[PDB]
Amino acid sequence: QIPSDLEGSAYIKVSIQKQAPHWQTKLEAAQNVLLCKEIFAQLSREAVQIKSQVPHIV
Amino acid sequence: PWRLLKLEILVEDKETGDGRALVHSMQISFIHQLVQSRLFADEKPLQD
Repeated sequence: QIPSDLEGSAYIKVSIQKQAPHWQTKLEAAQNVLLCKEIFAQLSREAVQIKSQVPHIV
Repeated sequence: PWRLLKLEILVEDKETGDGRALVHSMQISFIHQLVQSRLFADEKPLQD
């Protein structure tokens, strides 16, 4: 029984543009979702709170 | 009078509600009974 909020699949997607074994799969996917949420929480907090050159929008 | 065959709540956010529905079917069935009762009050029903 995986927690809800950890089901499905998630991944970070980074882009540059010129513009304005059954349970093993489930537990690996949920752990990957947890780590992607950890990454994006770190990134969004550093974007909002840390003062940097040419600021970002979250 | 009217029967309330299916009531559904369309308001959804998949983050505050932790990847699940915003309102459990228990509470939806409760509101089903409440609006069915106020339909049985037999006023102008659809405004209520």
